[PDB]
Amino acid sequence: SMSVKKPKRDDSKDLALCSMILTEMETHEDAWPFLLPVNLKLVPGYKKVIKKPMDFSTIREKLSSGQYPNLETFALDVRLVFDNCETFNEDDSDIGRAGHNMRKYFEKKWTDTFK
Repeated sequence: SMSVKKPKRDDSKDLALCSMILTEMETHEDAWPFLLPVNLKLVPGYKKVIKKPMDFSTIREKLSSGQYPNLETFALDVRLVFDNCETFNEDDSDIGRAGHNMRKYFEKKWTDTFK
């Protein structure tokens, strides 16, 4: 509350560390469904169904330009990429399985880097 604060967690390295995690997600062999925005002209249904599209290149541009106020807003966009994938793709599909694999990969890196 006013003039009453928990001890200051060092967040000075968060930008660099999120960039590194994102690099590792970008270079994973199963990243290919997630590297670029889904083409809304060529994928029937996507625009109407997926209210907030998100992809690794869009996260990279937001990160690089100071559009994430903190490390949690960054994690919410990464998780959005996978929630969107689950919304549109059957579990038993190459893209469906890619999504599950990448979310697992992300969550471990996230825990190991920050928890």
